[PDB]
Order: sequence, then structure tokens, then C-alpha cells
Amino acid sequence: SPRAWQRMLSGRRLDLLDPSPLDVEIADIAHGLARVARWNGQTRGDHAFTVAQHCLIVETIFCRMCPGATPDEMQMALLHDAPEYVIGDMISPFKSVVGGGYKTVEKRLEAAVHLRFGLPPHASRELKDRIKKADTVAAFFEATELAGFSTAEAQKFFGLPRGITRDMFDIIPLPSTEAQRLFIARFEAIETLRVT
Amino acid sequence: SPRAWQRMLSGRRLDLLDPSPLDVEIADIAHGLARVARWNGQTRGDHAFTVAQHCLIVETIFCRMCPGATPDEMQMALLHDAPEYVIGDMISPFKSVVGGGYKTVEKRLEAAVHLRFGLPPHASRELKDRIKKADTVAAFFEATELAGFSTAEAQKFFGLPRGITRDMFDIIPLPSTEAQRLFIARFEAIETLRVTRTGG
Repeated sequence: SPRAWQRMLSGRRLDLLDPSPLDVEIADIAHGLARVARWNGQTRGDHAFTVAQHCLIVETIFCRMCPGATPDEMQMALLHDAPEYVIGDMISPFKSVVGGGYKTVEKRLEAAVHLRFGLPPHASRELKDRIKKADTVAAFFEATELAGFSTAEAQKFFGLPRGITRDMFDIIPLPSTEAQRLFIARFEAIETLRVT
Repeated sequence: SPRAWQRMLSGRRLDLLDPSPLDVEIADIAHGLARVARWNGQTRGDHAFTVAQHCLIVETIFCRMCPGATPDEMQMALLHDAPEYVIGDMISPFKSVVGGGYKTVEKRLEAAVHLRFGLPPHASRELKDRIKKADTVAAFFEATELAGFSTAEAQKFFGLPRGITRDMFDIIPLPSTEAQRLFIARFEAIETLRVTRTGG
């Protein structure tokens, strides 16, 4: 039989094509994101550079680029790649190749994750733009520091960062256990700011 | 500008949509496969369960299921998931959602990898079937031991293995550096067998 859901280590499961927010838990997300690699694993270092670590850098960069950000926006930045815990990581060039299809699932997973945590199902276009810019800045530094791209390649593909420098975050690839711990800790810190 | 290639740590690059066999090198494959996770990282263990480790289990299971396998066939088993070093890992359920363009890329990458190593560009229909059966048995064991699936779930999705047992291979997730070392070692061992079988 074709598989319709992803079982989680915690016992929960999420329907792949019509995910329910009520099946989403941050422990499940953090576990997976701390083991899923960016850049197809083509990165310098004994440990893969994980999606969880990418999320941490993105949220950090987002806050530096957007000093007026609200806690809800910070959480949307941290959780932007959360759907990868069920759909996996695919490099951007293939996102333009996949069917519609895959993109529909990705959008549904975003809504499920957001709704779970009392966030708008989708970021506004303006907020999406801010988070995407932070993502692309992170990509520039990962591409050059970790994934073997020249500065010329990274500038072409990602653009030259505007006012963000590599000393504003930590890019050395973390082991899964540490990435997981740090991801949950930041999520919990932002949750605390949100009620406030 | 959109990106048309993947640069490797070794300096070479592979074109994503029209890969050349001559840009493929096993060191690049091993490095990446030893860091790409299966099961979307939803696995028990301090370390991700990597595609490289999956390949090693598949090739071992394949040999056990197919005692008459030739060295070329062993190598095609080990390398079946090699394209993931450029296309990444996607769970099987999303293959019916992803579209024909993706499948075409996969197949072109299989050819590039195979041609690099002097193998048929694609496995015969019959070899493909044998490798797939081995892959599915590996999936059964990974699903139950690592990825949180019950025996009933794994039986439903992958079938109950027949004559393959968990003691035949190593399922606990290995760190990237060790999965990489073991993957290269097995690739090289099979390469030696290929030279033996082909003769002068």
C-alpha cells in the first residue's frame, strides 16, 4: 500500500497531503530538522550543516535586518523551513522543476505548522519578502563558507549581502544533538516573547 | 540569476539538468551521501541515518537475495541512490506528486553516474527490479528500527522480508565520517571484483 503519512518518534503522525495542525509538535520538527542536511550534504566539516542550524541563522539575520520585528514574525522566520521535517530538503534550482503539486503540499504544511502555534496560516507578502531576504543572505554565507562556491558564484546566485557580516552568527556545522537543542531553545524564547 | 549547477568541495561541478559523466567522482558522491539523511531525519540515534549507510545496507541485502550477482550488478546496487548527492533525498510518497521533470533529471543523473564508472547507463528492467526489492527490505528494517513505524505499518508499506535478518547488516546510524569511509571502502572493493571478473 502507498504510504499516506509520516509517523513521528513521539507516536504522532502527520498526513502528507492534508496535514492537520493538531498533529504538529515542535519536538518532532526539531528532531527532524536537526538531521536533515542543507546543500545536499556537499559541505565542509565532519558534521552536516542542518536545516535546524539554517533556521537559527535565518531568524538571527532576520532580526538584525528588521530591528522592529515582532515576536510572531520572529517565530515565522524560525519556522519558515519547518515543512522540511515532512517534505525534506530540496535545493532551489529543483523547486522550479517539481510539479505543482509538490508546491501545494509545501503550502499546506506551512499553514498547518503556523496554525498549530497560533500564527497566521501564511506570512503576508511583505513579511515573506523579509524572511526570504534573510534566507538568501544566510545562503550566501553558507555557500561560500561551507558548500564550495566562490564569492562570484554566490553573488550571482544569492546577491551580495547588505549590512550583514559573518561575525553576527555561527556557521560552523553543529552536530544534530546540539542543533536540536539550540533550535528548541530559540523557539521557546520566542514563544515567551509572544505571550508578552 | 538562477543556479544551473552544483559546485563540489573538490572544485568540479555537475550541471543539474544536463549532467556529464566526466564531472562525476566518487569522492564527491561519498561526501554528500554521508551527510544526506533518510526519513526526513525522523530517526532514532544521535546521528542522522545517511543515504551512504542505506546504500551499504542495500548492497549487502542485494547480494544475499541474489547470490549469482555479478560485480557490475553489486556496484549498480551500491550506486542506485548516488544521484541523491545532487538531487537530494525525497521520501517515496512524494514521487507521485513531484512531476515528470524531476523523474527525467533522476534518470539523467543515473546515466551520468553509471557512464562515469563504465556501467550500463541504466540498469536492465530485471536488475532494477532486484535492486528495488533489496531497497524495500532495507526500508522495512530502517522504518521499524529507526523511523518509528510499527511492524504492521512497515509490513503494509514495504512487505515482510523473507530470509533477510537484522544481523546481516549495520542499522544504527553512523556518523558522517564513518559512513563516508565505509561507503568508499565498499565501492573500491567492488571495483576490484569488477577487474577480476572482466579479466585482462
